[PDB]
Amino acid sequence: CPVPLAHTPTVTKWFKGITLHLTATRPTLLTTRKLGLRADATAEWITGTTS
Amino acid sequence: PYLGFCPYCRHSAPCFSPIKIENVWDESDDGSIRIQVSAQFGYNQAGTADV
Amino acid sequence: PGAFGDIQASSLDATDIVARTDIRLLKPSVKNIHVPYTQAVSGYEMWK
Amino acid sequence: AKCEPSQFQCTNGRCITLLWKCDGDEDCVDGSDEKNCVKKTCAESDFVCNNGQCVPSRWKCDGDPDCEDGSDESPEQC
Amino acid sequence: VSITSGASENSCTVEKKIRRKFVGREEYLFPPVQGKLVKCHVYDRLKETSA
Ligand SMILES: [Ca+2]
Ligand SMILES: [Ca+2]
Repeated sequence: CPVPLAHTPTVTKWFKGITLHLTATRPTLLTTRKLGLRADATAEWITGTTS
Repeated sequence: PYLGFCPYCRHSAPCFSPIKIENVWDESDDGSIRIQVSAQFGYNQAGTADV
Repeated sequence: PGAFGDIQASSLDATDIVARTDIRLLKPSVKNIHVPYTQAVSGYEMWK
Repeated sequence: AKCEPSQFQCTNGRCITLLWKCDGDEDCVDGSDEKNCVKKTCAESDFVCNNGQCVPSRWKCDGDPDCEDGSDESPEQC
Repeated sequence: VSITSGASENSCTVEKKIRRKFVGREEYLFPPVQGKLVKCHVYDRLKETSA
């Protein structure tokens, strides 16, 4: 099944952290996880544009 | 006129089509919408104006 | 990109319009000729 | 090799849509798109030479031979 | 499901939640003309196949 690719998110960088810039016309699943001992894993159904 | 490649066809899959919708504007407060389609309306086969 | 004024111009009938929509194009991967234009939805809409 | 479409790779060295093997179009550099599947040789736009060979229907009785039996130029058949 | 023959014109309905669904991680109204291909499942329209 063909599925869309949400616009490639722009990223901003800062001391020990980043800010993703997200732009999706429709509900798009975002997820992230750390590769450390803890997962700190999170997910969010981002909508529209946000950071 | 011409023929294009609209995302969804009569059948639920991509196809080439004479009535490929290009763009759609809905800025009018009336809720009406302008539709730009590959097919031409109001022109004769030879291109005579005929609504 | 995506902020107000993502596109700007001297006036509506000017040819010196600039922008920073962050438009990017992927490879035309599908069999049919198509251009995968993708971008931040207009900052004008976000501001609206 | 492992690839995202989960579908056959031909001598082109790329994974390709296996449904294109009977889409009516040869996509791989090899004539694989007609090797392993049932096909309508003639669409409603096409003329069946009486042997079952298929050519664009406009090729029938147009002036020159097309299929291996010449049905595309058969006077009686025109 | 219904018969519309005027005379034989009965019908039937059943309560069944049938919301739109979308394989992948992005909500999409229609399969996008372009994008990534992902493994999905569909009902094979070939009448001979056996479920
Ligand atoms: Ca093919
Ligand atoms: Ca001929």
